[PDB]
This record gives sequence, C-alpha cells and structure tokens, in this order.
Amino acid sequence: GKTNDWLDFDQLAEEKVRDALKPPS
Amino acid sequence: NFTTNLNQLARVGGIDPLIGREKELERAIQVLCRRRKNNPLLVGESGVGKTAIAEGLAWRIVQGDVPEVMADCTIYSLDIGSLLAGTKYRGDFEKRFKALLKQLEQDTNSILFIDEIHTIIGAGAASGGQVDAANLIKPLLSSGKIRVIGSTTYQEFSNIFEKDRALARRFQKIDITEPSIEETVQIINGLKPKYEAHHDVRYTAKAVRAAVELAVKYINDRHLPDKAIDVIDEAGARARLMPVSKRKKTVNVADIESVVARIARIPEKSVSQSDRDTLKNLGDRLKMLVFGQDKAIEALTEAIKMARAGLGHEHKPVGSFLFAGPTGVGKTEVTVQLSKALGIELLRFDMSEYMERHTVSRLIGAPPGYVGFDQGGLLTDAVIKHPHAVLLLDEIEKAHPDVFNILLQVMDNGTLTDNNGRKADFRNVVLVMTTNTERKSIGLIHQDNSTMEEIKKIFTPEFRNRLDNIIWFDHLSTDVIHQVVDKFIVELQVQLDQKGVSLEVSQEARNWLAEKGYDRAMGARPMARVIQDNLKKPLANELLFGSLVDGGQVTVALDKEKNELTYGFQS
Amino acid sequence: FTTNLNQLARVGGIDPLIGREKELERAIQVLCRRRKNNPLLVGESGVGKTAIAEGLAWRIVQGDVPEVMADCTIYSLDIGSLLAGTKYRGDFEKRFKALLKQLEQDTNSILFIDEIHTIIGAGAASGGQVDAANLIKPLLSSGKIRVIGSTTYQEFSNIFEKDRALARRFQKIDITEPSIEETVQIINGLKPKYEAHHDVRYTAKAVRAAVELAVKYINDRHLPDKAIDVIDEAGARARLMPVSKRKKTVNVADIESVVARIARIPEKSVSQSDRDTLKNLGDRLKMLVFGQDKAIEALTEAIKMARAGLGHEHKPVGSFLFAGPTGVGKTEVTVQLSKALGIELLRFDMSEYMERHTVSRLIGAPPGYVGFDQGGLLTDAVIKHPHAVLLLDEIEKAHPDVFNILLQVMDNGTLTDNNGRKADFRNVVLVMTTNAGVRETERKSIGLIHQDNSTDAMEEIKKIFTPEFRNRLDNIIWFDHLSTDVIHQVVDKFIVELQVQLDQKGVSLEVSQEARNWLAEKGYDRAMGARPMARVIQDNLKKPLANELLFGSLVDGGQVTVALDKEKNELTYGFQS
Amino acid sequence: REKELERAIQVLCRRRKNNPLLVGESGVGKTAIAEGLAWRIVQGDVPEVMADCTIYSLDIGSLLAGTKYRGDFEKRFKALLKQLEQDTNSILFIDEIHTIIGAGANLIKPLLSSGKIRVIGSTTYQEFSNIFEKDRALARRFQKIDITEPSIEETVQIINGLKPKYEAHHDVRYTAKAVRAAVELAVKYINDRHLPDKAIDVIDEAGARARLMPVSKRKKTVNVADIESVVARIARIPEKSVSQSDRDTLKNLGDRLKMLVFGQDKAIEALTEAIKMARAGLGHEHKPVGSFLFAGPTGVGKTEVTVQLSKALGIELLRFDMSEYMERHTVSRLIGAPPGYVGFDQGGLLTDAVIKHPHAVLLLDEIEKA
Ligand SMILES: Nc1ncnc2c1ncn2[C@@H]1O[C@H](COP(=O)(O)OP(=O)(O)OP(O)(O)=S)[C@@H](O)[C@H]1O
Ligand SMILES: Nc1ncnc2c1ncn2[C@@H]1O[C@H](COP(=O)(O)OP(=O)(O)OP(O)(O)=S)[C@@H](O)[C@H]1O
Ligand SMILES: Nc1ncnc2c1ncn2[C@@H]1O[C@H](COP(=O)(O)OP(=O)(O)OP(O)(O)=S)[C@@H](O)[C@H]1O
Ligand SMILES: Nc1ncnc2c1ncn2[C@@H]1O[C@H](COP(=O)(O)OP(=O)(O)O)[C@@H](O)[C@H]1O
Ligand SMILES: Nc1ncnc2c1ncn2[C@@H]1O[C@H](COP(=O)(O)OP(=O)(O)O)[C@@H](O)[C@H]1O
Ligand SMILES: Nc1ncnc2c1ncn2[C@@H]1O[C@H](COP(=O)(O)OP(=O)(O)O)[C@@H](O)[C@H]1O
Ligand SMILES: [Mg+2]
Ligand SMILES: [Mg+2]
Ligand SMILES: [Mg+2]
Ligand SMILES: [Mg+2]
Ligand SMILES: [Mg+2]
Repeated sequence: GKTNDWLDFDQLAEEKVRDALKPPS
Repeated sequence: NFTTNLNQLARVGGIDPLIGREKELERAIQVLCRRRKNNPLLVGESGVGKTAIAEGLAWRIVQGDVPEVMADCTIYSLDIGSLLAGTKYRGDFEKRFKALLKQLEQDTNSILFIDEIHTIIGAGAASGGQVDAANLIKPLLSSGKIRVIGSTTYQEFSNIFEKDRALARRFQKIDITEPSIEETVQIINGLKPKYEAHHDVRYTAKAVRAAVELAVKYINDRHLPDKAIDVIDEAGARARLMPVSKRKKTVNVADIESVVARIARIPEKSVSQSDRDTLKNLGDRLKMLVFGQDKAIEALTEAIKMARAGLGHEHKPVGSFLFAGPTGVGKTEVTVQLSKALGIELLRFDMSEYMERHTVSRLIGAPPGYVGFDQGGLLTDAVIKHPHAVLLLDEIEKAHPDVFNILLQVMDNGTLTDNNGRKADFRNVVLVMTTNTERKSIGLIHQDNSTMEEIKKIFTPEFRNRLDNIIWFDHLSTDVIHQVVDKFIVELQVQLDQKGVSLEVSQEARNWLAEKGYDRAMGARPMARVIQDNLKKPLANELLFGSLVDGGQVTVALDKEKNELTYGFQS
Repeated sequence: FTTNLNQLARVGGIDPLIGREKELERAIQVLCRRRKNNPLLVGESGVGKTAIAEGLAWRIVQGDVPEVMADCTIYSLDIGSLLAGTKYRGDFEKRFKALLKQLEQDTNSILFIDEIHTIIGAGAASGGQVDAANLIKPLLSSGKIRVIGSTTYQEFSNIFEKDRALARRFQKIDITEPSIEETVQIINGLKPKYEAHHDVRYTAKAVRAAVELAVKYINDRHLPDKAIDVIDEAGARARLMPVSKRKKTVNVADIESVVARIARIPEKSVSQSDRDTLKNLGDRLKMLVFGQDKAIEALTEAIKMARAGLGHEHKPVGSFLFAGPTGVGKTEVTVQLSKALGIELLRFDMSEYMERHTVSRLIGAPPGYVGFDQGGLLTDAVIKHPHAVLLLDEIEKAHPDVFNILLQVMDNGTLTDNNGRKADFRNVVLVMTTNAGVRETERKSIGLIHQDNSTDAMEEIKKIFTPEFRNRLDNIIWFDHLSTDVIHQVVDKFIVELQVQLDQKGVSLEVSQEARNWLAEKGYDRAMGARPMARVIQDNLKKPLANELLFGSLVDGGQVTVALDKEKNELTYGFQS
Repeated sequence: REKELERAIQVLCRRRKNNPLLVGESGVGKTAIAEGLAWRIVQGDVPEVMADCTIYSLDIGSLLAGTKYRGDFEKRFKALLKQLEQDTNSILFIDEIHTIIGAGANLIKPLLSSGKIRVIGSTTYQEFSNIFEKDRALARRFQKIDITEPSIEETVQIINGLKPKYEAHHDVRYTAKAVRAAVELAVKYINDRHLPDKAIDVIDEAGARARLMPVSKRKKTVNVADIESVVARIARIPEKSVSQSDRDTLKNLGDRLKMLVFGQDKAIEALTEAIKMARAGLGHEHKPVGSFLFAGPTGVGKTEVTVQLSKALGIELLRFDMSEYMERHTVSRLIGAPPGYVGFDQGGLLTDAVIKHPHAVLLLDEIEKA
C-alpha cells in the first residue's frame, strides 16, 4: 500500500552567559 | 526601554482613522472593561487590519467617543527590537521586560499593545529550554491590572496558542472576518482624500472598485485590506511620475492596470479594454501560428470569450474543455500559443506517470502521516503559484479512475483542498484535456492503423456531462501539411538572420521533408527532429570553421537519385 | 558627521550613471508613496547596488527628476564613523538620534544606508556591536525622512521579510547585473579618470574583450566588479612591468597576460579561445581516451551545433545521456571534455538522492534543515562555476521528482533558489550516465540457442525515463564495448602503475604478451566493463609478490619473471635474486 | 614565489583596492611572501615606483597589552595609524588580520575607505569565508590573492637556506639527497598538509631523532633512513625494512588464525594476504587496507575470525553493532552531531574511534540491517 513516514524533531542548544567584571581602580 | 505611545501620535498625526470596525471595536472595549482576564487577542491573518484596530482605539479615546470608564487610557506599543536587544546575559530580558512593567504601574489606566505576540511570548529568553518565556506576564495578566492587547495570525494561534492552556485562558480571541470588496470600497473612500492631498491627485470611482476587484482576482498571496491600499498608493506615485507636461492629475483606470500588473508579475494580462482588442482577433493571430483544425479554433475562442465576458459561473472554472484529435494534430501548440496570447503561464502534466493507485496522491498530495506529505501536491502547488495559468493534462484517458474523480470535483465546485489545509482556487484556470499505436499491424500484410461514440465509450457520461464543450480536431490535410513545414523553414530563417545568412531553400526541398517529417500516426512530432539534424547540423559546422563566420550564403539541393538533401555554401 | 552626496553632484565630483535606468524609476516610484516609501536594494556584491543610489543624486542636479522631489538633498551615512568613540557611554545612540533631530528639522531629505543589514542586525551580523535597529524604527514609523538601504539575498532572507514592521516599511527591489553590452558603456564613462591616473591608453577592443572573457575564468564576483578591476590592474601592471621604455600602449595581448595570472592558468585564455578549442576538440579528445570513436564524435558535433547559435539561447548548451555500461571510459571522456574546454568538473552522485525529501535539498530545503543552511547544491555549485560541467551518475535510481528540476533547466535554463537568486544554465553542459539496459542485454534467454542479439535495450530507457524528459534530450549516446585491442592498453596502464610502485623498491616486473590476454578476458566483464581489471590485478598479481617480498628472494629487488603456463592455462610467477 | 610576489606589487600600485590579501592554507608560507618583499627593497629589484618604501610588521600581542583603564586600545591604534600615514610610503603588514577585525572596534575602516594607507593582510581560507564575505565593506577594499603551494624544486632551496639553523641547533648535517627525499616523500604521502610546513617538520624531527639516540656527540651525518622513518611515522604508511620480530607475526598469521578458527581457510587467506600486501607497500594509498563482506550460515566464524584477527595483530577492535542504526537519524552518532545542537559536545563514535586507533580493525556487524 503506502509507507508511513516519520518526522524527527531536532533540539537546539542555547546557553546564557554571565560576566565577571574587574574594578578599574 | 522606551515604548512607543499610540495616543501621542494620534494627537499630532500619523494615525489613520479606522472605518467600518464597529463590531470589532465594541468587542475589544467590552473585553478591556472586564475585571479579570481583560486582555484582548486580535486573531487574524496576514494583510488584514490587525494593527488598525489597536491604533483605531487610540484615535477614539483622543476624539472622546469612548465610554467614560474606558477614557483617559493611553495605549502603549512596545518596541520588540528594544526588549530583545542584548544577549548572552542572565538578566537582560528580565530587566528590560520588568522595567517596562514597572514604568507602566505609575499609570494604572494605561493599556499595552504588543504586536507579533508570538515572537516574544512564544520564546522570550528560552535559552537551553528555559520556561521563563511567557511565565512573567501570566500572573500579571490574570491578577495584575495591566492589559495586553495581542495580535497574532490564525495559523500561529494554532501552532503556539491553545497548547499552553494557562496562557490561553488569559486571552480573549477576537476573530476577524476579512471584509468583502464592498466593505473595502467604503474603507478606500474614507482614505481617498488623505492620499489625494499627499499626491495632489484624484481617484475615480471606477478605479477604486477596479483596484480592489483586480487585486482579489490576481493578487491572491496578499489579503484585501492591505493589498488594495498598496495599489491605490502605487497608482498615485505612478500617476504623478509618468506625466511629462501632460498634467494628468486625475487617476483613471489605466494607471490601476499598470501597477497591479507589475506587482502581480504578469505580462500585461490584468488590463481593462486591452484584452478586448486581442479577443476581437484572437483566432486570427492564433491562425498565423497554427495551420489546420480551423473549426477547433472557433470553439475554443468562443468559450474563452464567453467566460471572460463575466457571464460564467462563480463556483466553476472559466471553462473545461476536452480536446480530442489524433496525435500530432497540434492541440499542445494551440495551448502553448494561447497562454502566450492571453499572457498566462502554462502548466504541463502527463498522466502516463499517474496510472498507478498510489501515484494519484502526487497531484493533491499525500495524506498527513505518510510519505510525500511535506512537499505537497504538484497540481495544487502549481495552481496556487499561478492561479491564472492554463492547465494542460496530456493523455487524460490513461489516468486512473480515481484521478477522474479529482477532476470531477474541480469542474463541479472549482476548488481543491491541499493536504496542508490550503484551498487551491480553480475559478481562473483554463482546464484543457487532450485525448488521442506505434507498433505495426500484427498481420501477414501490414495495414493502416489510423483511428462521436468513441469518446462516450472511453469516458463515463458523468465526466462528459461536466465538460463545457468537447472540441474536435481534424486530421492534418495534405494541403495543410505544406503550410506546417513552412513555419519551420521561416523560423530557422529569422534565427539565421541574426547570424547574417539567407537560406535559398524553395518548395523543392520541402517536398521530401514533408513526407519524411510527417507521419499519419506520429503526426508532426518527428518534424522538429528533421530540421534538428538534416538542416541544422550541416550548416552549423561550416558556419563556425571560419568560411561563413563573417557573413555567409547558403542554399539547399535535393537530387532525385541521391534521395537526400545536399547543400551549397558561398561567402 | 553625515556626507551630503547631493552637494557632491553639484560640485561635479560624482560621475554620470551609465545604465540601470529601469531600476532608477522604481526607486523614484517608492519614494513618492505615502506608505512603504523606503527603497531596499537586495543583490549580490559587485552588482553596483550603491551605484544606483549615487546616480540618483546626480539626476536631481540635472533636473530630469520630477520637481516634487527636486529640492530633496539625498544624504548618506557610514557605520564606521557612527561606531567611533565606543568608549563613550551610548555615544553611538546619542549621536545617531542627534543626527535625526537635525534631519527632522529640515524634514525634507533621503538618507542612503549602505549595508543596512548591519544596522538592523544588532548582533545578528558577524562581530556586530551596533544597536541601531531599534533607533531607526521611530523615524521610519513617523515617515518624516525616507531611507535607502543595501543588502544581499542571504541577509535579506534571514533578516528581511520576517519582521512585519520592516515588511510594511521597506520594498523589495530586484537589482540585476547588466547586459554585456551595457558593461562596455560603463567602462567608457570612467575612461578619463582611470586613464589619467595611470597615464595609459587602452583601445575599445581591449575593454570589450575583457568583459566577454573575464566572466569565463572569474566567478568570485559579478560582471561589473572584476572588469573595473581588470582594466585598473592591466594599467598598473603595464605601468611598472617595464623597467624602462614604458609600453603605455595597451592592446588585446596585454590584457590576456594579466587575466591569465589572476586566473591561475598557463596562458590558455584567448579572445576567441572557444573557436580554437572547438576545432581541435575531436582530435585532441580521441588521443586522450582510446575507443568510443562513434560516441566521442557524436558528442563533439552536439557541442559545435550549440555554440553556433542557431537554436534557443535560453536552453542549455547541451543535454546528453551517456547510455551504455560502466567501465567503458564514459566518466573519462567527461573528465577530459572539461579539461579540454578549460572548465571545471562538478561530479554529483545521484545515488544519494534516491528519496523524495533529498530532492528538495538540491534546490534548498525548508528552514531548520541541514541542506537549507548550506543551500541548494545544484544551484550553489552552478553559481560557483557557471562554466563547468555537471555529471549526474545513475539517474535511473533517482526519484521521478528529480526529473522535474532537470526539466526546468532544459526548458528554461534557470532554476530559482529559495534565496531568490536565479541560476544560469545557458553556459553549462549536463551529462548523465545510466546502466539501464545492460542487465537486459546480458539476460540469457530460455532456449537451446542463446539469443545473442539482445541489444534492443532502448525500451528500458523509455520505460524508466518518461518520454517528456528524453524528448528534450539531444542524443542518447550509446557507449560501445571495448575491443580486445583497447583492453590490452588498459592492462598495460595498470601494469605500468604497478611497475612504478615496484621501481621505488628496486623490483622489476616482466609480463609476457600471452599472460596479458588472460587478464583481458577475466579482467573485463561485458556487464561490468573494465572496472574489475583493478581488482583482478590485485588478486592475481600483487598477492603472490607480497609473500615473496616480505620473506623470500625478493626481500631486496632481485628479479621477477611472470609467464603463463600453456598446460594449465594459469599464470606462473618466476622469482629470482 | 616570483609570480605570487608579482601579484602583490601590482595590486599595491593600483589606484583603488590597493590592499593585497594573501589568502592561503595553513603552513603555505604566507608570511614569507610579505617578509620576502622587504628583502627585495634593500636589493633594489622591486620596481622604482614602490622603491624606498618601508614595511612595518604589526604585533597584535604588543598592542593588546592594554595598561590604561580601557583607553589604551583606541589610543594605541589611533597614534600608530597616524605615524604610518604621515610618511605616505609605508605599507603596513598585519599577519593574522582576522584577529584585528574581530572584537578585542578595529577603527581602521575609515583608513581603508580613504585608501591613503596600504595594509597587507594574511588570513586562512576558512576564516576568510566565515567573516570577510559577510562584511562586504571590509572585503571590498581587500583583493583576495591565491597561494596554494611552492614548486618542488624551489622547496629544496628554501630548506637549504634554513638548513644552517637546524644543523647548528641539532648539531647534525643534512645531506643533499636527504633534503630531496624529504620533499618528494612528504608531498606524496602527507596530502592533508602543505609542502612548506611538513618539509620543515620532518627535517626538524629527523635531526632530533639522530642526536637523541647517542648520549655523547655522535651520528652527525643524517641518512635517508631517518627521513623515511619520520615521514612514515606522520603519514602512517607502513615502513619498509621490516624487522625480523614483526616478520613472524605476518608469516604465522594464517596458522594462528587457523588454530583458533577451523575451516573457512579462504577467509583467513584473504585477510592475511591483504594485510601482508599493505606492509609490502603494494596497496591503495587512498582506500582502507581491506574491505571484506563476510556472508554465510549461522555460526561459521564470520565474527570470530575478525575478533581473533585483532588479537593476533594486537590492534583494538572497533566493533559496531549496525542493528542499533536502523533509522536514518542514527547516522549522526557515527558521522558526528551538528555544531550547534544539544549533542554537539559528544563526538562521532566512528570518527573519534578511528582517530584514537588508526590501525584498529573496524567490524560492522550486520551491515545489511543498517
Ligand atoms: N497544426 C500545426 N501547426 C503548426 N505547428 C504544428 C502543428 N501541429 C504540430 N505542429 C508542430 O509540431 C510540434 C510537435 O507536435 P506536438 O505539439 O508534440 O503534438 P501533440 O500535442 O503531441 O499532438 P496532439 O495531436 O495534440 S496529442 C508542435 O509543438 C509544433 O511545433
Ligand atoms: N618563498 C619562500 N621563501 C622563503 N622561505 C619560505 C618561502 N615559502 C615558505 N618559506 C618558509 O616557510 C616558513 C614560513 O611559514 P609562515 O608563512 O610563517 O607560516 P604561517 O602562515 O604562519 O602558518 P599558519 O599555519 O598559517 S599559522 C619559514 O620557514 C620560511 O622560510
Ligand atoms: N569456524 C569456526 N571455528 C571455530 N569456532 C567457531 C566457528 N564458527 C563459529 N564458532 C564459534 O561459535 C560462536 C559464535 O561464532 P561467531 O563467529 O561469533 O558467529 P557468527 O558467524 O557471527 O554468527 P551469525 O549467526 O552468522 S551473526 C563462538 O563460540 C565461536 O568461537
Ligand atoms: N479598516 C481599515 N481602515 C483603515 N485602514 C485600514 C483598515 N484595515 C487595514 N487598514 C490599513 O492597513 C495598513 C497595513 O495593515 P495594518 O492595518 O497595519 O495591519 P497589519 O499590521 O495586520 O498588516 C495600515 O496602513 C492601515 O491603515
Ligand atoms: N551601472 C554602474 N554605473 C556606474 N558605476 C558602476 C555601475 N556598476 C558598477 N559600477 C562601479 O563598479 C563598482 C561596483 O561596486 P558595488 O557593487 O556598488 O559595491 P558594494 O557591493 O560594496 O556596494 C563601483 O566602483 C561602482 O562605481
Ligand atoms: N577506454 C578506456 N581507456 C582507458 N582506461 C579506461 C577505459 N575504460 C575504462 N578505463 C579504466 O578502467 C577503470 C574504469 O572503472 P572506474 O571508472 O574506476 O569505475 P568507478 O567509476 O566505479 O570508480 C578506470 O581505471 C579507468 O581509467
Ligand atoms: Mg501593523
Ligand atoms: Mg556599492
Ligand atoms: Mg568509467
Ligand atoms: Mg610567519
Ligand atoms: Mg555475527
């Protein structure tokens, strides 16, 4: 008859960042 | 993080008054007057006036024609680009989003209008699958006194909304009905003086109706409210630029035709009073590119004019025809020339590859959850891409019975449904079905295989009864064959004129080419190949070797004994 | 801060505009509109997108432009100047809004913005610290001042048409490279400036032939980008190459030398190289590949007829189906056909596109697909080399949908990509190889006498490939079976390679003439061609020698004597020290 | 590099886009192209138009040592550019230009647009495609030049010029035959690397290997045997002059494999012969040692022979069960995960395993199921 296709679902990696500051003086 | 104000703009200018949205405005006002869950959701489509409803509410408050309880409110339109600016920071979105809310608390009567809600409320800062995207507004919307007017499309509503039940309950859907041509005619009338003052032009009533009617007929991709204004706006700019000392301030229907054509990417098809000139002599100009089957031209040209006269049916195509004649007569030539004449595209399909049971889905598309669903169906896709093209289906009789049912639904209702839920409009497509052996007779002595009741036997009455008119094509007469071969010789002449040579060929050469090229069964299909090798290949080599590069003179010579076409070269 | 390009035109510093007339009217058309009045030029670099904006200011000075916008003074802004003083706290934003306030007070002007993708792309663009995307929205929404931008198809797709605000503010314009004749006129305009700078003089034929030939050997940029550089480079190279007796005169021969160096070719390029390469195409190809005299000759005639020009210019140069079994040097002639014509080779194995989904990958997949980011392989490959040859092996295995994309090339010679660029096929030749029919041709029948004549294998070609597709094809070149003489040369080729590898170790190899014949019948299979000749050599010749080399008399280059045994009819190997 | 250097001078003399961009692959001698240009100036061979023109090599690290409180980055670049511009003859040279363009902003864009100062930039084909094509403003001024590789004979001269430094450091003498051997051998086997870099790596390695073996000063003269050893080690091609210790394993590979697995001698012979063929050198240089498909009835030693072969040869067995990879999406495991997806951290199982064990036998059990 017919072939039942399957659709895979991709996952993306997104990561937040933090900044460690250095006092000027 | 500043946010644009919609009341300040309307008090100075730049906010266009909204007309004909009484029902939608009342619903938004009623929703905004609620104690809890007072967050309207303008669910619409693309091109419809979604932002107009929001901006219309601003000019209503300024003018004062609003309930006193709903008065003194200031609609704020935040800049998504501002909040979304800044990345790779733990609290940038939270600080920007919570700054806007804090600055809004000072005005307990202010309203927030967020355009394209799905962009920032679908995934605000969903880094690494974070669940903070729309959890900030959810408590604020249900409990908080801050209102959020949202505007999204119907498709996005299903894709994202209604899945997060918590967020969906805090929004009140406001359905838009895509106002008809009559509603859009009143809208453009109210805006006519504004555009006329900017461009210093004037629009006729005929042009207004023509622009809206032509955009829906040809510009199917865009919706009526925005696309109609686009035509009016473009006609004003073109009506002012094109005149050179003419001072044609008025904007007639002619200017509308130019802009709609150009923006629709068509070869001048959408013009008024221009087609009538071609319709007057459509058969004449067609007879100069086709020789024979003259009776068929009359049937085809009259039905075309019949449909174009505006007297046809709204729930059926312009005209369904079943061209019937032996192979090679030239039904495909009539169609390939009709499309160029009428300025429409050409769609060509062969039912020889759709004779299987599983291949029928290639036209409409595979059902969901099965192979072939993603790309869709070539038939519905091509129709949506070119709703004014001419549909050509070669060898329809070979098609499986299921395919005939598909065509029956088309001819009966004039519309098909794609596997993705789309609607393929067939109301502006010329449906053309062509119907007609190579193997020699299986007998001791070979015999002729040349072949009104034949169609009835090979086609069910339900299909024949749905045809507008069955045009018959006559077998190529001996006299007519001499005319057909002349078209190829003159076609090569104009092609050769670019190089700078003139072929001395006369009727003596065409005598042999005729019988060799034309076959009773194959017709004139080998005719193209005849010139491809007999006439083109010999001249090609000498033309390039240097003897005739800088101008050349050629001729043809046919010897009775040799039974072949010799050639003469001069320079 | 900003630069008034309009003032430059009055001063006379700007140059005249040569061509792109149709595009100029569209810009004027959009500017006069009340809404969606911001023009947007989307095109590939080198097309001269900025030329249109620069020329627009020039025409206003002439007064041909309508008087409605005659007083308007088009301005321009450079992100570099705006990006300066990064140390200051928001000076970029503070000075940008200040500029708008000055422009707003005037309330009559246009502002060109080169590389607008960067301004809107607040961090989207590589190394982008700009945050002016939000800043432009207030001015554009008010509509007091119009803006003209510039972007590419890549950025336009990924960034533009997604934001509804930009969709209702910017209008897509299709800037396209000009005709070859138009390019000549443009060079003529800039002649006094370029000639004066280098104090040289080039004839009309030099700049004319340069554009017609530079397209063939250069692909990195569009037509009027390299041509302006080629004449500039030619004058510079001529100015300094002669130590003394400066040859300021520039001829067609001088431009051929400079283009050869950048092209990285050994001077093969010529003004009429195509005519020269075509005449000697047949003789220079048969020598390279032995056999297939009938097939090779037919192929050469087809390319000659196409180059003659007595056909349809939109159709591709040639569509050929290399029918016949593999191992008969079909890919070899294709490889040598490109090498002879001085063009690259684009080999694509269609066996990896045996599924419907993969078909879309060739012309660009939908968003979120690996192919989508890369783009259409067929379109991108052709764009990178618009003169190379396309090879699609095993077309009988490809999905029927693949034929649809090929039909558009053979019928229109152009394939629209999702980015919006149109591929050029009028200068590309497509050659397809297929094994269909060979299996049936070698299918022994059910009878006492085998039906030796089973060459009627055309029905299979017609059965697999729909008539529509094969109808457009010029000729179904049928590759013959290598004669015993050709097979002998193939054996020597493999033997020579073995001897070369053996020579590095001091080992000679002697093979009798009769032994080679044994390899010919076994090595060459009618159904598989000469492909098993590389495997039989390894199994019959390399294996015995390997055992003796590791432990035997052949440890250090002694001797080899290969001879066939008549009594046993099997190869015999003699080893000596 | 007379043809490559010619390209740089002509573009520099051009009125517009006078910024030669020496785009080449890693270890192609890109810096030498610009370093060589300075030499010709003193010699005077350069054309008179560009004669007497100073060349300054910018140091990214020196300028990056910002001491001021965020004001050093702009002040250093601003003052440096003016010093080069006032002369009007200097042609700045910046190696690894990609670093300067990247944030660390550059502020050199106005200088490039004006064109008063000429700046030379070196960048790899990779980085050139990633960033320069995106910014048309930056790449428009720079004219991409092509540098693929030097000639075979010319490379021997470059090695001779650099030979005294290596000889003194390693206290060894390189014979003329050895240098020619290294260039010819290296290019033929190490296809991935380029002629200039790999040619100096084997030379440097060959000297260290000779000196290290004897404790006292000895083995000064270097023979071609060392060159073959180091070039074979990096290329991994089987070294010639096989030791008698390793000539027993191959000799008795079939007998050992026949004791563990009885019958099916043809399979053992094919595997042993192919392995022996590779060591001899009569093998493909762009294909695996042997591609064998084992089929037959159940329990006939198809998998056992492969497992024992690994044990006999003392090489790791990269056994992969293809039954797991029924779906197309599972191919990501073997080839590798996408760069930006969640699984980017994990590498390709097949790719990483092969890299870890180059000579390891790869057993794809039940390949048909894949
Ligand atoms: N009556 C005609 N007048 C002019 N050219 C013709 C005529 N008949 C055939 N030709 C030419 O012959 C070409 C090949 O015929 P086709 O168009 O392939 O025929 P066809 O459509 O298969 O035939 P039927 O009879 O319509 S199924 C046409 O495209 C024309 O160029
Ligand atoms: N034409 C040449 N003349 C002289 N020395 C050359 C030449 N070509 C290469 N070399 C040598 O090659 C080396 C220079 O390599 P570099 O150009 O500095 O490499 P690189 O560009 O820094 O490499 P990567 O891989 O791109 S960081 C020195 O040993 C040079 O002497
Ligand atoms: N020819 C053989 N000689 C010795 N032991 C064998 C032989 N064939 C199989 N065995 C033994 O049988 C068991 C399985 O052998 P394997 O070679 O792993 O089987 P296999 O060929 O992978 O099986 P399938 O069913 O074909 S996947 C182990 O104990 C082997 O040692
Ligand atoms: N009923 C209406 N009355 C007046 N203008 C309308 C109306 N509907 C749509 N428009 C016009 O549509 C244009 C573009 O669409 P818009 O109303 O902004 O909606 P959307 O943002 O959904 O496209 C606006 O300039 C607006 O004036
Ligand atoms: N039609 C034209 N008229 C005049 N000059 C042109 C034309 N087309 C290209 N040029 C010139 O060729 C170059 C094209 O550069 P361009 O493609 O505009 O650069 P970019 O892609 O960086 O904007 C410029 O020197 C420009 O002046
Ligand atoms: N006519 C011929 N002249 C010279 N060599 C030929 C000829 N026909 C085949 N060969 C050689 O025989 C082999 C043909 O198979 P090949 O092209 O290697 O197969 P595949 O394309 O499957 O890798 C090649 O080594 C090719 O060079
Ligand atoms: Mg809107
Ligand atoms: Mg430009
Ligand atoms: Mg081959
Ligand atoms: Mg260096
Ligand atoms: Mg097993």
